[PDB]
Amino acid sequence: HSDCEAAVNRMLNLELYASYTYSSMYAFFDRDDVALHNVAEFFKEHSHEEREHAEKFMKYQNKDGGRVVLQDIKKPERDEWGNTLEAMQAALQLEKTVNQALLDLHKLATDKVDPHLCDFLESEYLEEQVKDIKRIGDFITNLKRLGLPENGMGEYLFDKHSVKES
Amino acid sequence: HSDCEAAVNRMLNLELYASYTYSSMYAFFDRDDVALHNVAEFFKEHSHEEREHAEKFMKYQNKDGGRVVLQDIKKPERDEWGNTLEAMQAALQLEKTVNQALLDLHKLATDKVDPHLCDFLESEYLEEQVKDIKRIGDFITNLKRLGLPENGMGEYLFDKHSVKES
Amino acid sequence: HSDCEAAVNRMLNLELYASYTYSSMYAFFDRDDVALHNVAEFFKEHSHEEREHAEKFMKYQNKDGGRVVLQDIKKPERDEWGNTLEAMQAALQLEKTVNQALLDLHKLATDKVDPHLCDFLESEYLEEQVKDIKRIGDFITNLKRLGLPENGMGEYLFDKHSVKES
Amino acid sequence: HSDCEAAVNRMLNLELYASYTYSSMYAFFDRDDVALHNVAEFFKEHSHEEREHAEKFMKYQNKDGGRVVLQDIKKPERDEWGNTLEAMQAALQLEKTVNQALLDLHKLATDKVDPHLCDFLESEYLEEQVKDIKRIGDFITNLKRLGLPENGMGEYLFDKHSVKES
Amino acid sequence: HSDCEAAVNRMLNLELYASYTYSSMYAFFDRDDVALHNVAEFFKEHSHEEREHAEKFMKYQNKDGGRVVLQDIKKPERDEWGNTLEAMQAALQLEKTVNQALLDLHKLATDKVDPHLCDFLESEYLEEQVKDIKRIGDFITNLKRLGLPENGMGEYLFDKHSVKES
Amino acid sequence: HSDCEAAVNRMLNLELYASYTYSSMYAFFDRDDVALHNVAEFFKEHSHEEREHAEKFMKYQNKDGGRVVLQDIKKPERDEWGNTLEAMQAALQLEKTVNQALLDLHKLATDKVDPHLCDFLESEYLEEQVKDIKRIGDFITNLKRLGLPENGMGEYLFDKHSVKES
Ligand SMILES: [Cl-]
Ligand SMILES: [Cl-]
Ligand SMILES: [Cl-]
Ligand SMILES: [Cl-]
Ligand SMILES: [Cl-]
Ligand SMILES: [Cl-]
Ligand SMILES: [Cl-]
Ligand SMILES: [Cl-]
Ligand SMILES: [Cl-]
Ligand SMILES: [Cl-]
Ligand SMILES: [Cl-]
Ligand SMILES: [Cl-]
Ligand SMILES: [Cl-]
Ligand SMILES: [Cl-]
Ligand SMILES: [Cl-]
Ligand SMILES: [Cl-]
Ligand SMILES: [Cl-]
Ligand SMILES: [Cl-]
Ligand SMILES: [Cl-]
Ligand SMILES: [Cl-]
Ligand SMILES: [Cl-]
Ligand SMILES: [Cl-]
Ligand SMILES: [Cl-]
Ligand SMILES: [Cl-]
Ligand SMILES: [Cl-]
Ligand SMILES: [Cl-]
Ligand SMILES: [Cl-]
Ligand SMILES: [Cl-]
Ligand SMILES: [Cl-]
Ligand SMILES: [Cl-]
Ligand SMILES: [Cl-]
Ligand SMILES: [Cl-]
Ligand SMILES: [Cl-]
Ligand SMILES: [Cl-]
Ligand SMILES: [Cl-]
Ligand SMILES: [Cl-]
Ligand SMILES: [Cl-]
Ligand SMILES: [Cl-]
Ligand SMILES: [Cl-]
Ligand SMILES: [Cl-]
Ligand SMILES: [Cl-]
Ligand SMILES: [Cl-]
Ligand SMILES: [Cl-]
Ligand SMILES: [Cl-]
Ligand SMILES: [Mg+2]
Ligand SMILES: [Mg+2]
Ligand SMILES: [Mg+2]
Ligand SMILES: [Mg+2]
Ligand SMILES: [Mg+2]
Ligand SMILES: [Mg+2]
Ligand SMILES: [Mg+2]
Ligand SMILES: [Mg+2]
Ligand SMILES: [Mg+2]
Ligand SMILES: [Mg+2]
Ligand SMILES: [Mg+2]
Ligand SMILES: [Mg+2]
Ligand SMILES: [Mg+2]
Ligand SMILES: [Mg+2]
Ligand SMILES: [Mg+2]
Ligand SMILES: [Mg+2]
Ligand SMILES: [Mg+2]
Ligand SMILES: [Mg+2]
Ligand SMILES: [Mg+2]
Ligand SMILES: [Mg+2]
Ligand SMILES: [Mg+2]
Ligand SMILES: [Mg+2]
Ligand SMILES: [Mg+2]
Ligand SMILES: [Mg+2]
Ligand SMILES: [Mg+2]
Ligand SMILES: [Mg+2]
Ligand SMILES: [Mg+2]
Ligand SMILES: [Mg+2]
Ligand SMILES: [Mg+2]
Ligand SMILES: [Mg+2]
Ligand SMILES: [Mg+2]
Ligand SMILES: [Mg+2]
Ligand SMILES: [Mg+2]
Ligand SMILES: [Mg+2]
Ligand SMILES: [Mg+2]
Ligand SMILES: [Mg+2]
Ligand SMILES: [Mg+2]
Ligand SMILES: [Mg+2]
Ligand SMILES: [Mg+2]
Ligand SMILES: [Mg+2]
Repeated sequence: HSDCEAAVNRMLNLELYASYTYSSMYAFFDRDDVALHNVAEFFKEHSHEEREHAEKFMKYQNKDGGRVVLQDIKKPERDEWGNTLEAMQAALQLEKTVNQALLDLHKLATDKVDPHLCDFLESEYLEEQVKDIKRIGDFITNLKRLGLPENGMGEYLFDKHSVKES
Repeated sequence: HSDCEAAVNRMLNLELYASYTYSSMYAFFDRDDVALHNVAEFFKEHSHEEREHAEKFMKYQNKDGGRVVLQDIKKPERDEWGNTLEAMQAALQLEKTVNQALLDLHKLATDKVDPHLCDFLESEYLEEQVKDIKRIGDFITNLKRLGLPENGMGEYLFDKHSVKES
Repeated sequence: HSDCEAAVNRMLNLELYASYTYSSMYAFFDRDDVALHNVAEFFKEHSHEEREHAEKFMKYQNKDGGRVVLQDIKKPERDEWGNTLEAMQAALQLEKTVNQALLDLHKLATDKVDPHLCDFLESEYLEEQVKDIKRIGDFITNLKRLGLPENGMGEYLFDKHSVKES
Repeated sequence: HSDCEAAVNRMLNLELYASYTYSSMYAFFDRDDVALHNVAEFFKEHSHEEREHAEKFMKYQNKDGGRVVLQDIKKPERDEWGNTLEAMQAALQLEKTVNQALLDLHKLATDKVDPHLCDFLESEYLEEQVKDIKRIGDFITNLKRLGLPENGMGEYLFDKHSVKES
Repeated sequence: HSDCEAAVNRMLNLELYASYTYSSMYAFFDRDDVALHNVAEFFKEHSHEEREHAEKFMKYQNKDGGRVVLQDIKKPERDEWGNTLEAMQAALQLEKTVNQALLDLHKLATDKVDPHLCDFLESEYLEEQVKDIKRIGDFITNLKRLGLPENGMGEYLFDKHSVKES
Repeated sequence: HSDCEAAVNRMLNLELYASYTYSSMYAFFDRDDVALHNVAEFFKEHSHEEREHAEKFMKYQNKDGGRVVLQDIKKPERDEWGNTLEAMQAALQLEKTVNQALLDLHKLATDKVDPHLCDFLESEYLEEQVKDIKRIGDFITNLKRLGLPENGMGEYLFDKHSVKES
């Protein structure tokens, strides 16, 4: 019946949503008419990370004596992702949406005088999110430099050099 | 536009649904007023397996030249799972529901003369499912023998002996 | 002459009090007419942890340029602890009492604009306390399930399975 | 209801008292305006030893079929310890006070024809105490030789050479 | 154009200033008419630490999407440092000046509702600074005890025993 | 009061200036809208080298019986560096400026009949500088060949192939 308790359930749902969107990006880049497998695997890894982030909120809820209450995991906003630049731009926005949600949870915890929840967020979530935003930003800058979307050689090269070989 | 292609997308959605239900069972058994941690971890492992099973269907779809099309992952049917017997009975039914879906996909593949899809299902899915159904059945029999739901000592003992220590 | 300085001295005293209560629980479970040695050793380990927590506050005080000022360590509230359920219920309440004291120190540090002290508490104390509260809660639930206090077989079994073998 | 049983409880209380005094000496020497860290760590180790000596009496009481009965642990006689010479002189007196208590327990055990308790004391306590008294005596002689309290160079040197480096 | 962004640039400049002052202290103690090489190396290590602390703020600025803007690194306040006591007293004041700047940045971040920056400071800066202040304080106390500035034997001994051998 | 002594102090200041400029180039290439991390790390390494070169002059001054006298470290000439070609061209000019200063010091040492200083410069500085000038020259030629500044694919490729992976 707690506002933080409900907020955490919402946050867990959002992490699950983010994981599913990344999974969609993985599937797209794996397609035979897309076929950027390093880019695919980058998004697969991000999907697994976000699911791990959801499971951490489940654990926190239970340690906190709250109840985990699950809702539908909504499908991603798109069925196809265009190319590496468009997908990275959507990822950036997704990470920012998750970041603002985290920051909103932190403001709630602050108002509710819940320093344990403030620390949890600061220690387990906020800096990972700053890192992911920076790295995706950096990728977008490079994709622009490489001439996306028009420059297919540049897109091919990004897949080889910018993302780890899978 | 393929019937097998759509069927595979449906199957992938069902695997994701099954994974989410298991995740719910994990969260429940982790609760401070439930507190059967081996049972919790058993269901967590099943959730991870079902997600892996979804990802295999994504890979198959793409290798097949189909398109992965995602839908909402519906929340589990219950928010709380009663006890170890009730949760295992629900797991049994979930596994049977997934099994019948797999078998229905197999009948479709058979009609569509798709031996590759028939083999995929037979080699990667059907026997795992027979194993999971047997093991859950066996657990139910033991939980009954142990006096569930009334016998809380028996439920405690099941957690110690029947499921691997986490 | 600082309010945080005095508060820290009080907190150190409380940690020492908590350690002593745990030591009493250890001694009780070691008795020849109690004789639950795993349960005894669980409480002995908690006593050593709380003493370590007191010593950390001494170190903090000194690094902070404050003065460690000691008071009497009051004897535990009880001379005998009933059984494993009663002892765990008292431990739960003790952990909650220490937790509220920590949280009160944190509110003081927050008012006094002492982020270093806020971090200390958040990084070294608050999450350990959430863990201990969860684990004791979980034990109480299990002890209830096992039929305590009446079910001596259940109490025997708890000692074997729930607490680490000493 | 035993005289030896009560005597042991008193002895355990005294060991706990001695440990707490040593802990106070540790805290003092750690202070930023005292800052003799080897001397601090020497007294910290003595505090841990005395606590171990208390726990041995708890074990003995329980093996003996007696009951451990705890009382308040009184705060040390001083809040500040002067310097290394004054602290060592107080330690010497504390060790002698504990030694006389042990010897008094031994006389009681002798009167009560309790050779097991006599052996316990002789084998686990009396010789450790002779060693500690000798070593502190030896330190006092050296601190005098070094010109304490006036000779701060001598006090600095004692910390470097006489007590183990921490 | 951010107040935190400018504040971080100022903080980075101050860290660079602190590093340069330490470098000056290193050079002084290396002189043939000063010749306290352990003391020299202590200040050299502190200079390298402060430069590392500046580079961390550059990294933070960039991850934060701000711009690193550099200003002149002002020369140290003194060209010569007297002796080990005077140098340590100046170091103490320098560390306190850096600490107050950090704490002021933290107050700004708090007002601007920037918990990520609050955590950064608390996790990477504030406790290191408490440690450095304590250790220098402790050194000053010892240098006083050793008879500085008049007691050149004491100063020689400090170099041998208090600071690590280089 | 020596001309070589003052000259060395000037030289040390210039090395510190050069290190700071390189640090600025590092920060620029790390930016989210620049994002050439290998190029960033190349300039970071050059900054650390130049600081090491300053510290060597401090050591030389002191061994020589001179006094290290520090001045302000002036901020770099630019706040932003354009792109990899512009930054390399500025680095080339910076290295040449340091080289001419070294050569001027050498002429002074030669006039002052200071073969030890001549050797120092020849053995520790002049050949490193010839190497750095060659390597930066070579980079400029390649950046031109790659089509800088207009060819962003070429700039991306330079970062991958020409500078070591960080
Ligand atoms: Cl709400
Ligand atoms: Cl709330
Ligand atoms: Cl939701
Ligand atoms: Cl995680
Ligand atoms: Cl779409
Ligand atoms: Cl954001
Ligand atoms: Cl890149
Ligand atoms: Cl269909
Ligand atoms: Cl078909
Ligand atoms: Cl579906
Ligand atoms: Cl699988
Ligand atoms: Cl329900
Ligand atoms: Cl079935
Ligand atoms: Cl079984
Ligand atoms: Cl107060
Ligand atoms: Cl205060
Ligand atoms: Cl108190
Ligand atoms: Cl601890
Ligand atoms: Cl009682
Ligand atoms: Cl609480
Ligand atoms: Cl349990
Ligand atoms: Cl008596
Ligand atoms: Cl007796
Ligand atoms: Cl007593
Ligand atoms: Cl012992
Ligand atoms: Cl006193
Ligand atoms: Cl004696
Ligand atoms: Cl001695
Ligand atoms: Cl400002
Ligand atoms: Cl701001
Ligand atoms: Cl500035
Ligand atoms: Cl650092
Ligand atoms: Cl001066
Ligand atoms: Cl300060
Ligand atoms: Cl010596
Ligand atoms: Cl020595
Ligand atoms: Cl010292
Ligand atoms: Cl000149
Ligand atoms: Cl000259
Ligand atoms: Cl100059
Ligand atoms: Cl060098
Ligand atoms: Cl500029
Ligand atoms: Cl040149
Ligand atoms: Cl090249
Ligand atoms: Mg909470
Ligand atoms: Mg919808
Ligand atoms: Mg939100
Ligand atoms: Mg606040
Ligand atoms: Mg962190
Ligand atoms: Mg991440
Ligand atoms: Mg993220
Ligand atoms: Mg096919
Ligand atoms: Mg619904
Ligand atoms: Mg079906
Ligand atoms: Mg067949
Ligand atoms: Mg098979
Ligand atoms: Mg299976
Ligand atoms: Mg299954
Ligand atoms: Mg403080
Ligand atoms: Mg009382
Ligand atoms: Mg309180
Ligand atoms: Mg933590
Ligand atoms: Mg704990
Ligand atoms: Mg605790
Ligand atoms: Mg006896
Ligand atoms: Mg009193
Ligand atoms: Mg006595
Ligand atoms: Mg003996
Ligand atoms: Mg001893
Ligand atoms: Mg002793
Ligand atoms: Mg930020
Ligand atoms: Mg000036
Ligand atoms: Mg300031
Ligand atoms: Mg905070
Ligand atoms: Mg920390
Ligand atoms: Mg430090
Ligand atoms: Mg510092
Ligand atoms: Mg010379
Ligand atoms: Mg200027
Ligand atoms: Mg010149
Ligand atoms: Mg010549
Ligand atoms: Mg050479
Ligand atoms: Mg070089
Ligand atoms: Mg160079």
